[PDB]
Amino acid sequence: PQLQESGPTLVEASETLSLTCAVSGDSTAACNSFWGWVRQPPGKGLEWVGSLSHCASYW
Amino acid sequence: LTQPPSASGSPGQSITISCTGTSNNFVSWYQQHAGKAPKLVIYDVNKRPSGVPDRFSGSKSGNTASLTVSGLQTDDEAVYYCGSLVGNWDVIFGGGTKLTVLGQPKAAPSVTLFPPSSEELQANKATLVCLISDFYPGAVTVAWKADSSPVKAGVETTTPSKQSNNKYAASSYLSLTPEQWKSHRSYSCQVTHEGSTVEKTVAP
Amino acid sequence: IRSENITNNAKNILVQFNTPVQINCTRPNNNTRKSIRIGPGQAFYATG
Ligand SMILES: *[C@@H]1O[C@H](CO)[C@@H](O[C@@H]2O[C@H](CO)[C@@H](O[C@@H]3O[C@H](CO[C@H]4O[C@H](CO)[C@@H](O)[C@H](O[C@H]5O[C@H](CO)[C@@H](O)[C@H](O)[C@@H]5O)[C@@H]4O)[C@@H](O)[C@H](O[C@H]4O[C@H](CO)[C@@H](O)[C@H](O)[C@@H]4O[C@H]4O[C@H](CO)[C@@H](O)[C@H](O)[C@@H]4O[C@H]4O[C@H](CO)[C@@H](O)[C@H](O)[C@@H]4O)[C@@H]3O)[C@H](O)[C@H]2NC(C)=O)[C@H](O)[C@H]1NC(C)=O
Ligand SMILES: *[C@@H]1O[C@H](CO)[C@@H](O[C@@H]2O[C@H](CO)[C@@H](O[C@@H]3O[C@H](CO[C@H]4O[C@H](CO[C@H]5O[C@H](CO)[C@@H](O)[C@H](O)[C@@H]5O)[C@@H](O)[C@H](O[C@H]5O[C@H](CO)[C@@H](O)[C@H](O)[C@@H]5O)[C@@H]4O)[C@@H](O)[C@H](O[C@H]4O[C@H](CO)[C@@H](O)[C@H](O)[C@@H]4O[C@H]4O[C@H](CO)[C@@H](O)[C@H](O)[C@@H]4O)[C@@H]3O)[C@H](O)[C@H]2NC(C)=O)[C@H](O)[C@H]1NC(C)=O
Repeated sequence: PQLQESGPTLVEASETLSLTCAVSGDSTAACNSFWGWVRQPPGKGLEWVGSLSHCASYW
Repeated sequence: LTQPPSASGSPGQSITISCTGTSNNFVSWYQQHAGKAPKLVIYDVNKRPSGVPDRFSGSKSGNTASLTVSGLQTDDEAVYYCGSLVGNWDVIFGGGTKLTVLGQPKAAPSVTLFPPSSEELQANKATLVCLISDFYPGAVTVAWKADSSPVKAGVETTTPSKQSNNKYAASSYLSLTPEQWKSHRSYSCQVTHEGSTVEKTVAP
Repeated sequence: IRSENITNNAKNILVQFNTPVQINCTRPNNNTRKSIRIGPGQAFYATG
């Protein structure tokens, strides 16, 4: 299982930051775990961003 | 979540770092080496993951959660964060605990305070820099004062870094207006290391 | 209201509604099919 991040390392202010993760060794279809992001500002603590999953329920 | 800023120990000794604000059992701890990615060393409190030594143990008592590392070694030197689920599905992380297994010996910090220059005031800018170095452990808090009352504005402090002599060093940057610099005679810089504090003062 | 013999308690009583009643029945278990092979040619579907 390997997670490879990809996208622009340099973005201008007020613009739209876009990033894409490429998973290897596992399926995003799997309902065992959620997939999302966690960003760590330079010399600072860990902050939760968000996660989602297509594995749904009846509603 | 409240995690202690620093933690130290000798090789073979056992360290227990705490965390508070956890009302649930979803508490988990992480290990992040400097210049590397964080790794989960524990989950669901005490439970251990694959390829993780027995000496790492999670514990939670009341509203307080605790991690315990016995038999310290070089590779245990890193920043340790704790995290847990809260409410419905949101999750938060603590400030993290920095544990260092660096070599001896302990030492008091050293402060050198420099007032703004003559050329700098010409740019209509005033900046004072406190240089703190040669201290153990590698976590130190810095405070600023003007004449008497403390200064809460313009404070920029960064995480210390190890030097060639293995002693940590840090620098705090205070940026203000030249008006408040000439008005207030002396500016004090307080540096707190393991309870004891070291102060410096400069006046034009 | 319909009944074969009304005063008789041994006979069931059939009722016909005016307005339909909304009813929901769900299977709040999200399942998978094993489709195990007990051949030759036959395959049984187990509950995963
Ligand atoms: C219960 O548990 C179940 C698991 O046990 C779980 O099932 C999982 O559900 C998710 C969500 O639907 C599935 O992900 C989907 O994957 C689709 C492709 O699936 C194939 O490939 C997979 C990878 O190999 C296989 O795993 C998969 O096998 C499954 O199905 C088999 C039968 O076909 C079955 O035998 C297997 O056992 C297994 O169950 C299959 O071979 C993928 O196409 C799909 O994406 C669309 O659907 C999502 C919603 O379902 C949308 O959110 C998503 O955005 C996609 O919609 C867009 O694309 C479609 C075409 O790709 C269009 O038709 C749509 O209209 C839509 O397009 C519009 O929108 C776009 C933007 O969104 C836009 O760009 C377009 O232009 C257009 O405007 C989905 O990701 C997963 O595969 C399921 N299985 C597993 C094992 O995880 C289930 O969800 C749980 N809950 C319930 C209630 O059942
Ligand atoms: C559909 O379902 C309904 C109900 O859900 C079914 O209805 C049931 O039908 C049966 C018939 O098969 C009834 O049983 C029959 O009852 C009659 C009448 O009995 C009542 O009245 C008697 C007289 O009442 C008058 O007189 C007094 C005195 O002056 C006055 O005060 C009154 O106000 C009246 O004016 C009375 O004697 C009865 O009381 C006795 O019986 C009851 C019930 O058992 C007891 O509680 C009492 O304590 C008391 O003992 C009653 O109040 C009876 O006359 C029928 O008896 C015949 O059949 C018997 C077999 O069951 C048999 O042994 C008897 O000998 C008698 O047969 C006689 O009559 C025949 C006809 O003339 C002759 O051919 C025969 O040779 C013989 O001479 C019988 O008991 C049920 O009561 C009734 N259900 C209810 C709840 O009332 C219906 O059958 C179902 N149908 C279908 C198709 O599904």
